Amino acid sequence: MKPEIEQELSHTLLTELLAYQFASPVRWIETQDVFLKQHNTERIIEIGPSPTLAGMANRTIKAKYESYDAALSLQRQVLCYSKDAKEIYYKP
Amino acid sequence: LPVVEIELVKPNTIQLSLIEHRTADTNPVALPFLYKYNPADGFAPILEIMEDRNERIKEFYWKLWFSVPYSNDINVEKAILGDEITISSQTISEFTHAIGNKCDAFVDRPGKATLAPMDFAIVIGWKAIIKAIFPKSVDGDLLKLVHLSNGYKMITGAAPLKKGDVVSTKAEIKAVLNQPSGKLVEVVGTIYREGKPVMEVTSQFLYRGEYNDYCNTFQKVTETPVQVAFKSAKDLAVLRSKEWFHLEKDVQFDVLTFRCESTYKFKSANVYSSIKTTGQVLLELPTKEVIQVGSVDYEAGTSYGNPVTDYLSRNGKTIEESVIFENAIPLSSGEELTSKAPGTNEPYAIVSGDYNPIHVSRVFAAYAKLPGTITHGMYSSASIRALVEEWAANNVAARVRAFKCDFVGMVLPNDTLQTTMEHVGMINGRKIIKVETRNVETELPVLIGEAEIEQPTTTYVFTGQGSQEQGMGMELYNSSEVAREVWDKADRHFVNNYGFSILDIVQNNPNELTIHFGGAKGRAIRDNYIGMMFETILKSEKIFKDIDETTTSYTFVSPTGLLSATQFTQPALTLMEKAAYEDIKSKGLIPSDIMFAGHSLGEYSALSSLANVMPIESLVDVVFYRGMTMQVAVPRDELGRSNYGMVAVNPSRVSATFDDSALRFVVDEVANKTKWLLEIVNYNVENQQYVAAGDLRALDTLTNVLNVLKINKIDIVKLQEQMSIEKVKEHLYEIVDEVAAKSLAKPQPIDLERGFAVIPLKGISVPFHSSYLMSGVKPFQRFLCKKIPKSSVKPQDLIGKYIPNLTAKPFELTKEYFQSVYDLTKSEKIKSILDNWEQYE
Amino acid sequence: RTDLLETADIRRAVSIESAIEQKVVNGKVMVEPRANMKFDFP
Repeated sequence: MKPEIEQELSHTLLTELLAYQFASPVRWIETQDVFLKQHNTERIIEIGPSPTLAGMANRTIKAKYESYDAALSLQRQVLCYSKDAKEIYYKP
Repeated sequence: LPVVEIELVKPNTIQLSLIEHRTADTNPVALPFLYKYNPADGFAPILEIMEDRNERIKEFYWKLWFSVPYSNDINVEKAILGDEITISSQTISEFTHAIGNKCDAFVDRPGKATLAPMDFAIVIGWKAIIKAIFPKSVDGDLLKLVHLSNGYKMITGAAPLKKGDVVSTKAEIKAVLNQPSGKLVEVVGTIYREGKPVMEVTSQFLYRGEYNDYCNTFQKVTETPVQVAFKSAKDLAVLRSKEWFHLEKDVQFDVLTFRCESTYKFKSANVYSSIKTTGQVLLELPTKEVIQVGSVDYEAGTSYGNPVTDYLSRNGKTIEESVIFENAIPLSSGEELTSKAPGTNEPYAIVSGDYNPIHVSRVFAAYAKLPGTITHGMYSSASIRALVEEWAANNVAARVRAFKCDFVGMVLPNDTLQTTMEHVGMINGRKIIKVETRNVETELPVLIGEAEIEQPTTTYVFTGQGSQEQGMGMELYNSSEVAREVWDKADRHFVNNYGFSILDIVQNNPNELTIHFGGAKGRAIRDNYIGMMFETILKSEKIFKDIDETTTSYTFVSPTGLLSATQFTQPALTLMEKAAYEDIKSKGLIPSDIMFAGHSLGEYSALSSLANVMPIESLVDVVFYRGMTMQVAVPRDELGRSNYGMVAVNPSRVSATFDDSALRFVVDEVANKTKWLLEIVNYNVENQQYVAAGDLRALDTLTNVLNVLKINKIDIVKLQEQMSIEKVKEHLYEIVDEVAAKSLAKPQPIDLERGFAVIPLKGISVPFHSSYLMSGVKPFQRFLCKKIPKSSVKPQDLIGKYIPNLTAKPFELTKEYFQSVYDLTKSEKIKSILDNWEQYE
Repeated sequence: RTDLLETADIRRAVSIESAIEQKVVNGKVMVEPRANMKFDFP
């Protein structure tokens, strides 16, 4: 793929995504599947004033990926900028 | 077998031939040392023939190492091409057992792609790298050769070496110097796989002695990129005065970055025969990207220094990509980190191909005057990088990256060494770790080095609306300079263009805020407010219908605070997230291959923070614009109250049987039966959280329907099992009709009552992520197209790393992905792109 | 005034940096007066 055509298609797709996402229903289930199972992400970072997404990611991995994490030996570390800033910046 | 053979080859000539049998072909090879015997003077009856001494030692070392015919007629500035070698499990096994690496990634297992250690890079490239010190123009005593430092550097996006890889090596000599201690030689060996670089191996060698051949010395220094900002025309004039500055543009304000490399040539120790400094002059764009706007080109003959580097150091600031955090963290500095040098150096010599006799032969070490058959410095490096790969990583081969190491001391066989490493800093998401090894018996550093290991696979998720709080991000605003920059740029744009301070709103959260339109700046701000339009389907109703040419002010109204307002909440939250992420970037905690996503507004914040698709000013402008657009999207009452809202429900709290499918079915059947908007907007954590939006009548209807299910203990799936789908519809329609007849009584606006499973999301009146806003989405698409510049959209920051809120799959530029987007949007532009895709590619 | 200052200061800065560049590329002592006390007979 040429860089110019790739940039064209990426711009069009990004614009369509941002346009249609605020009216289409948010599919956070597949996003959680992506960043928990497909990518096997041992570290989750959430940035915000409060941990609204960190908590629900925590209970998602608890309800769905507990045995998965056990068997694969995945030590998930869910971190929020509000509370776990020391872990974010590696300042124990 | 014979290791020394002494004879009188001719009268007054004693050959001391040092034999070596640990060779490549197993044939013995001699190192002659001719000695004039002088009967005339008995004080010094032996005179060493220094003649061809170094050439003879080089021939012997060449027979030992190389494979290649003896030919020292190699240009020092040329590139050495190594032999093509295919990686084999047997070779990795031998190498790992030699250096003591027990990592799982390098042991053959079923159903696993056995990998090879990065220390195998020196084995692959030993021929090319060590061929660099042989040429005549780099002359010295190879027996006095000292390996000063060695290091590896993986290329970004390049996977580690693995079994079956057919790999070639290229080697170049970066610098040859004459220092008081001896002659320095710098070699860089690039590892090529399938025609692409896989990594680089840096090596430094010292030829101890005195050398005056300055004509053969050179240096290629990659000068660090220096940042300079122009706050006045004086800087512009000073730079334009420089003959080496090739820019051709106006740079008032602006910030340049000089990615420069300097090539040197020496005539003496302190005077440079020539200097050639050239570089890319990049300019920082509003999107934080750096684009080459010019070049540095400086050439000089006899010179005493580098004026380009001198001026840049004095006037600019070094970027310093490596970032050291507050306090070094011990990283298993202790007894368990002890590494023991091998009893013999034969296995490492055999596997690596480095047959230097000072490691294996006692006679050659004694001649070289070094203390015994010391272990390979490369063995030490690999053995301690095994400790790094074991402890700093988790036997994870993805973490093997740039590993610098310096052989400061010396290690004997059967030597116990107390390695110590601590996480000290960070570089572009990789964890910089000092590695220091000191022998236990004497406690002197023998190895000192740096290691770069990737953080665990990370995704930077970004928060959506509802979490806003007063004074959010302030502590970081006071502490971190980059957070100051983000917040100040945003705030100053806000005051200049809309006439209010987002920092003031966040800090104070004023109940009322009056924007005044006096003076020319007031007229410009009023013009911005007037030009703000809500386009829909094509209607063009204005957001601020009560602002016109004759109005002197406009007042924002909130019940308790304006920070809760959509137009000020969204920029404030986007900005706190952007500032936190930018401070994190300044600290270098962003792995290159991160993932990222975000919840509603968090998506825009994430894209700005990671992909940098927009500048801070444009980001805040668009989020403010769409916040006001969402404010005017819903017809409000006389007191700014609409008939729309959001409620977060829990099927598990309704009952264990009630699932996402049951909640959905109830939602669509309520909407269809009552002819009112009601949909599930957010599909959060399964069976625990689901946000729904619609007409407030329908939201209350859903509340009471789920309450009825909670109390009566009736399961939709059970009904589906025990009667036909039509009868299930009829039952749920009976429930919905009862509740709808009740909802008719509830007058507008309806204050929702917290149910068993449903909780109202207070402070929200827009039903967003619903079919309601599809009318505004298309004009919002046009707005996004104009406000997101095409050149600023970098796919490399998105492909396989961006999980869009719409599709919830890794972002990809493929026909399948575009087809999914059409499946979710019904967009004809996507179909034009899909149909033309074959021509596009 | 600003034209004159923006000329003088840029000339001074260019001179300073040219001097520094020359110093990088290339790597009088006054007499200290002291008292000559005489009596100065006629």
